[PDB]
Amino acid sequence: NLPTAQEVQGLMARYIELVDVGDIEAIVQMYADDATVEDPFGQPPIHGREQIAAFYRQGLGGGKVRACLTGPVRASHNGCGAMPFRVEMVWNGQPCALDVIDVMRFDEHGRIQTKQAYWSEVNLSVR
Amino acid sequence: LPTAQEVQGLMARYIELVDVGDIEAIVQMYADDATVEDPFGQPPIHGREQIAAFYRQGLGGGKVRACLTGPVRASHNGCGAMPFRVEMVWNGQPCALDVIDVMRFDEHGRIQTKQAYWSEVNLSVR
Ligand SMILES: C[C@]12CCc3c(ccc4cc(O)ccc34)[C@@H]1CCC2=O
Ligand SMILES: C[C@]12CCc3c(ccc4cc(O)ccc34)[C@@H]1CCC2=O
Repeated sequence: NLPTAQEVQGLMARYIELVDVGDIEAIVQMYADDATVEDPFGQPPIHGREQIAAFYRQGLGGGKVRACLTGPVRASHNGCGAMPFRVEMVWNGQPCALDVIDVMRFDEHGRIQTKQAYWSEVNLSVR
Repeated sequence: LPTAQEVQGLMARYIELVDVGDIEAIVQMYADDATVEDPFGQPPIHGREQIAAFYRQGLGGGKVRACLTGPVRASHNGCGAMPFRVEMVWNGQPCALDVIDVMRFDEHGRIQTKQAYWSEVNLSVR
């Protein structure tokens, strides 16, 4: 069914846990088959599980990425939510952190129909 | 179109105005045809008087407080998203509400759309 607000919080928290462990195929299964991803928001959307899988493989497949919520998931009553988090990876061969906000809309099957990831280089820190 | 750094400044200024409760200054931040969806999932509000009435009803008691809970996330196409918390008293129960605002600005630096993500799951009693 279309996720309630509590169900949205649970799904978006699970998504972060899958990012953190690097489980590309489980992430892709969270998306609807024809989902759209804009990441970073402002760039051309990518469409569909094949393209989304390739995107997450390029992003997470090389060198350790960690991710964690930095505050609660904010959920709506129409199957949408937004969440703040941080990702830690390597940049310039050194540890770096990136602050992100993800906005997601879910479909009536509980799958991610759209994701917009808000971030730019103003959100990238080091040291 | 505001740069990502300008977006950070503007969205943080918006929170500052909400926290002091200056309705007129908040409304002046919006573009002529702006839309407000707050909470996201509700029908959009159009119109300067309508946006002013909305902030009057929300903040008109002077006691609402608001602070960023993390940095503004800003794009290169004049949009941004920010996490914050609002504190207020609801029929005698002191409460706090976690919110994320997503904003799109125009080429004059004014808010064209605001979408406020929150619901009752984000409400707490302090
Ligand atoms: C891909 C990324 C790691 C993961 C990640 C980045 C940016 C936005 C994201 C949004 C997500 O919903 C999940 C993961 C990321 C990073 C940007 C650079 C980088 O290394
Ligand atoms: C209106 C409100 C106070 C302020 C506020 C609420 C919800 C979303 C907001 C979004 C904003 O960008 C600025 C202020 C609010 C509150 C919900 C209940 C309440 O008292």
